[PDB]
Amino acid sequence: SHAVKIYDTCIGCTLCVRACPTDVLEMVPATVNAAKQVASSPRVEDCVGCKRCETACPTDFLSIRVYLQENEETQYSLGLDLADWS
Amino acid sequence: LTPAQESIAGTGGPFPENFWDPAGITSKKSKEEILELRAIELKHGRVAMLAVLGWFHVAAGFHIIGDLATGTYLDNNPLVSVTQLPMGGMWQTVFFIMCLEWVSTYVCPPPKSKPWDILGWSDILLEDEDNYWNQFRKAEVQELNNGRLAMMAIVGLIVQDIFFGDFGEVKVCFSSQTCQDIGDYLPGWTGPLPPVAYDFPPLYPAPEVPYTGYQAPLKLM
Amino acid sequence: ISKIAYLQDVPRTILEADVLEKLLMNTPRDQWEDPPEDTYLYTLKTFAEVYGPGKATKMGWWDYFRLKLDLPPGFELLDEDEMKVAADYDKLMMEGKIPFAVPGPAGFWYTGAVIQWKGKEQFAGDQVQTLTENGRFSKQFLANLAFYRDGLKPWQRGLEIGMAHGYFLIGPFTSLGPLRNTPEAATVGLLCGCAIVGLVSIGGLIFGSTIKPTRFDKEGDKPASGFIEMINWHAIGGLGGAGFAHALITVFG
Amino acid sequence: AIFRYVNATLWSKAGHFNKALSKGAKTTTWIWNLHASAHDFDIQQGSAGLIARKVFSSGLAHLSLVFFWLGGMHFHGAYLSNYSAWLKDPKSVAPSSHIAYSLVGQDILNSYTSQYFSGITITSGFFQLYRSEGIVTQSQLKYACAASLIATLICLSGSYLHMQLMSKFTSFYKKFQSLSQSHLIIMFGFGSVSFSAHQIHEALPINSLLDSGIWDPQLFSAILLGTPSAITGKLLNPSTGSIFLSQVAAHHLAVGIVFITLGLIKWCNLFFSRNAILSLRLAYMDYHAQLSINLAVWASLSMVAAHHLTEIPVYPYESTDYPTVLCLFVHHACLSGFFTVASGAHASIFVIRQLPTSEIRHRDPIIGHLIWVCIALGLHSFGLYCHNDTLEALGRPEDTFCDNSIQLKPIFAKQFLGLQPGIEVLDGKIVRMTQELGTADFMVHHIHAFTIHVTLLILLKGVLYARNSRLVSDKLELGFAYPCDGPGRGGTCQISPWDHLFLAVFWMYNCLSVVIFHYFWKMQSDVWGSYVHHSSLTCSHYSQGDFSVNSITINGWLRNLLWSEASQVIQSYALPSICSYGFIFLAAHFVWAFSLMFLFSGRAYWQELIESILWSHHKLKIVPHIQPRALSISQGRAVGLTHYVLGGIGCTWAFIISRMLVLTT
Ligand code: CLA
Ligand SMILES: CC1=C(C#C/C(C)=C/C=C/C(C)=C/C=C/C=C(C)/C=C/C=C(C)/C=C/[C@@]23O[C@]2(C)C[C@@H](O)CC3(C)C)C(C)(C)C[C@H](O)C1
Ligand SMILES: CC1=C(/C=C/C(C)=C/C=C/C(C)=C/C=C/C=C(C)/C=C/C=C(C)/C=C/C2=C(C)CCCC2(C)C)C(C)(C)CCC1
Ligand SMILES: CC1=C(C/C=C(\C)CCC[C@H](C)CCC[C@H](C)CCCC(C)C)C(=O)c2ccccc2C1=O
Repeated sequence: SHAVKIYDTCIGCTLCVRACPTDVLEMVPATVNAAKQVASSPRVEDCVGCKRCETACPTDFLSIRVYLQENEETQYSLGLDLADWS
Repeated sequence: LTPAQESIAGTGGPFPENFWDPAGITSKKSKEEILELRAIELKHGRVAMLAVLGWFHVAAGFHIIGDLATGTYLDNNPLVSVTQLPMGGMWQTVFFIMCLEWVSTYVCPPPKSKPWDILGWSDILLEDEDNYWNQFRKAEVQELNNGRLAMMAIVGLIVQDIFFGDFGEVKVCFSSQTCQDIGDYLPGWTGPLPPVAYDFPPLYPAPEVPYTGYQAPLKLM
Repeated sequence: ISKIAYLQDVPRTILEADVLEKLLMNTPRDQWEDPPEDTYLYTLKTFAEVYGPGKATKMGWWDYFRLKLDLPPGFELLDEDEMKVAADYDKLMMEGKIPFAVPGPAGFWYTGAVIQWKGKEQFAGDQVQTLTENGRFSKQFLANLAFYRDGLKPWQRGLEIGMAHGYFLIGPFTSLGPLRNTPEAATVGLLCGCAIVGLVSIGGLIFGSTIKPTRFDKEGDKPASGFIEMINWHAIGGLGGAGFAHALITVFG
Repeated sequence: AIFRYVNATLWSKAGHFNKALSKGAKTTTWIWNLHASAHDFDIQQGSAGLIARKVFSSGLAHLSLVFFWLGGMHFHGAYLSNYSAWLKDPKSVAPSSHIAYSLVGQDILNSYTSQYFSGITITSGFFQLYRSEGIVTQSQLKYACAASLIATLICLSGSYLHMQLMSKFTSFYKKFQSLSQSHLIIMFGFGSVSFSAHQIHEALPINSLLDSGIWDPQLFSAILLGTPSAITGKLLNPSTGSIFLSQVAAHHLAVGIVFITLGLIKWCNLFFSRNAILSLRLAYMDYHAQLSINLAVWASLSMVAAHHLTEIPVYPYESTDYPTVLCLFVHHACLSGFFTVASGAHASIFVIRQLPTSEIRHRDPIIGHLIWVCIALGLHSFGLYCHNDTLEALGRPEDTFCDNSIQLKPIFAKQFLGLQPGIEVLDGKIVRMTQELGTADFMVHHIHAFTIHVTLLILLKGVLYARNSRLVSDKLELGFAYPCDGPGRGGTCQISPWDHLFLAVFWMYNCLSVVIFHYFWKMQSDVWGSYVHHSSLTCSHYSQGDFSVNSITINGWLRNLLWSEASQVIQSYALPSICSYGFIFLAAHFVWAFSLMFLFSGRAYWQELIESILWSHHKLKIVPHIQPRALSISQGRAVGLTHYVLGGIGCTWAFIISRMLVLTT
């Protein structure tokens, strides 16, 4: 699976969460920024690696980073449809 | 009609709704017998349609398997071509049709309710669908009428060939037959214009002595 | 309808009564109140609110010309039968039934049949019905193949399949091989066919050793034992069929 | 109707049409997007009425452009051409309405065409077209040019006017029944009848006089006079080597009558199977659906034109004008391919913007079987060539697929003309000769089928999987032209219908290049050439009939066609006639190679290089406020594709034209 990390530069605009195609991310309460919320990545097992969160991130450099891990590819991260590894 | 006869009603006669039976063969038959009669009729009709197709195809020439097998051009008359064909090909054809019949009658037998349903359409087909796009009765009646016409046609072709040596020669005029002339292409034609025996006279008389700036009407000649 | 102001007593010049009826029938009922901007009904509403009895009774020649240009004629709108046919088509497709058609030359013909496109599992794309695979004839044929036939031991399945495979495999090498013109063409083709049978049987043994299918296995038996038995007997049957074909060729020229 | 709203104020805004370009010129990507979306009237600010306005007015403006081009052609023929010398003696003088300057020694390009004329030999067949039309005077050509210019002005005025005449209520463009009926009865039926009238009344007397040898002004200013009862096409004009123009006029009269009859039966509703097409009628009332259908129709008609313009001779002396016939075939084949890929593109756009037809719901079997047929066709067809190569190299010709060895006879390729035995000749050239089909023709035709099927596979996959797929389920949300969906799910590069076209264009170009090479080599080897003396002639062909012996191997194609026949273009530098063709050969090679840059590289390398370069500009205080950017991914693909196709087409163009020009002169 890929690694989706969030950094404190986050401003809690929720655009990453809204752009998530498989609902990997969710906003959580925080005090670091004025919006009082920061995106989290609890369901990183479903991350496919499309980097749409990264596309939608406003900050100067991304407060959300998706690191691709081709060696640890799973069926959920590969979006397998015709074949099942479960 | 009768309860047994109704099993096929709507798929016969000139109009589909008729029941042509001057002999009254099906008057006393049971539903199973009527279904078997329809199966025989449809098998004969389909075989006759294919037979007419192949008969015309071989009568136009176009008999390549035979040509290559015999190393020579086989006679266009299909009945002569049968005898010209090698016994090898003849027995191969008989064996292939025998295998088809065996598979269709023992390995994949049609249902007892629809003995003519060779391809098993009555497992995904919905004949009793009240949609407009449900002209399966039209398709069935077209099949039956074409098959009956083909049965009569093939029997007539064979009888005429046996009697007067006439096999209903086809004048396809493109590949096996090299038609050199317009008369060959269209009977009775000898020129660009149609062969009408009427000389179209002028609707109005012309001036015997012309004048400057006349521009007399052109002639198609 | 009477409740619509602009549809009341529309002058014949602006739009004929029959064409107006056809346009209303074609248009959805809910759109009569306030049709979308790009519709004939919207144009008719806009111009009937301005022209007609109790309003401007004259128009410039060019304005009237443009109005007649951009209003619909009778033959442009669908007929009752056409609308019924389209509605039936859409209803069939949404219900999961397909008015059967086969592609032809740069098109497709309608065979006049309605089939059940959706299978038992509605959301399963594997189960969509087709005559090729889901017809009675196809079901019976596939079920009666040696791989599937009921009451067959794995050795029987493999033997029959191999007989067929070797018997047809010897021929290509015999007829089109490098030594096809030599007196040993048939024997060399038999050797090549036996080699092909052996290679495919080795591949099948690899398949049964790696994936280990267990559909042919007896109860309380090692996994893939039935499959391996079937593959070994396929090798045997391929040898036998290749030999039989070679013998027939040799004996009957 | 209100023309007070057309002002030049918007001319300087440069992006008003697209709302996404409101933040003008923050980067060079803005410039590129402006150009890319200039003519995408659907996504531009406005309404559906405005979209229709723009579509129709742009069509009229392009009509005016084409009329201007035709008028320029007529003017060049009238004033800058040797049409007089060609008309009096077509064989000796090559057509040339093209003259070059003497700027830098560029006068070398002009070549000897006549005693008093030097220029560039044209290959468009315009001289033959004029001769068929009966244009034999500079005054006639001048008035044709004047008519073309007047038509250009009229079309320009029509576009400008219709930009405002059509309002939001305008609906005449949605009257498909009226449109089709008018086009079928007037544009086609009446048009064909009127052109038959023109031929009968003007071209037939002039052409008959020209064939006889009469050049008298009074005569230049009795149908079927010379045509025998022989079927049309079975007897060519002995003095011109083309179908009788009276037969052509009768053809046009018959075609016009048939079109009028079809229109009238449609008017009377005689056609009955409306329901079979009602689904398409409801679905495909869209700009892009109609554009795709029309593009495919015109592509197929262009291919048929390419074949018929050569196989069936109808223009005077075009049969013996070998460069003309070759160039016409190649040009129309290329247009066929381009318009077919265009039809695929706009089918994909229609699927994206509108609801698709129900054949998309079993798309997996369709594309799966197309994939299988493509694989099997390619394997067999190309592996026959590879087998021939390997066996011939090993030294076993008896094992190869050829007429002498194992032979694949095209049994189905049967005659239909029923021509008489022999060939037709005209002044030391073979105007018409039967093409004899064998193993080489079988193999090349199956190669053609393979390439056509693979191009169709790419286009159909793009069309059917445009809305969604197993990989990505929101491709509809992504749109039509996007680079990818991300590196995820393994990588979603080029999943868009735009990229499917970007690949189908490569495959169409490959198919058309093979078709061009086949036509060129087959015609040179087995059809074209001269003859040496009931009389029997030994025919000396330009390629010496080597197609049937050498075309069976890829090495034969490489040696006897490319290397052997590139002698003219490769050795064209000193020759005044074709030095330009040699230089264009070289430059097209350069451009094709340069395209690989964009086809292989990626955006990020160039963006980083641009930033490193911009460091120095910032250091020296050269700050471009339209910040430089690397070309987008889709733009890089488009640029690479354009340069690739242009370079390949230029190489083929120069090679074939140089060969033909040198051989015929
Ligand atoms: C294999 C032949 C065959 C068979 C089994 C059937 C069977 C049937 N037809 Mg018939 N039919 C046939 C051929 C056949 N048809 C042909 C060729 C035609 C065209 C004339 C028709 C036209 C026709 C119509 C219009 C209708 C039927 C209908 C029927 C059904 C009820 C009537 C009946 O009892 O028919 C039984 C038929 C027979 C037992 C055939 C007897 C043939 C006799 C013995 C004469 C054969 C001689 C022939 C001319 C060949 C001579 C060759 C020689 C000179 C060398 C029944 C299922 C009705 C139906 O489906 O209603 C719903 C109906 O309306 N058929
Ligand atoms: C229905 C009805 C009635 C009736 C009736 C009638 C008139 C019935 C008639 C039935 C009829 C006439 C049925 C023909 C079948 C023909 C077949 C199967 C042909 C096969 C043809 C074949 C297999 C052809 C083969 C080949 O040609 C091929 C393809 C190419 C050639 O190279 C080689 C050969 C020659 C080998 C009555 C009597 C009034 C009573 C009742 O009241 C109502
Ligand atoms: C679709 C189609 C088709 C197809 C076909 C096919 C596909 C076939 C197949 C065929 C085949 C594929 C066959 C085979 C056969 C086989 C055989 C017949 C075998 C036999 C064998 C044997 C007999 C053996 C024996 C043995 C053994 C086993 C071992 C020991 C030794 C011995 C020798 C004893 C056709 C063409 C018709 C056409 C139409 C369509
Ligand atoms: C080279 C390259 C670049 C860099 C190329 C750029 C920025 C193009 C430069 C544009 C110039 C400024 C346009 C002006 C036109 C030429 C300078 C004209 C030269 C004409 C000669 C005859 C002199 C990309 O950005 C790129 C992006 C994605 C895939 C591949 C590539 C790619 O291959």
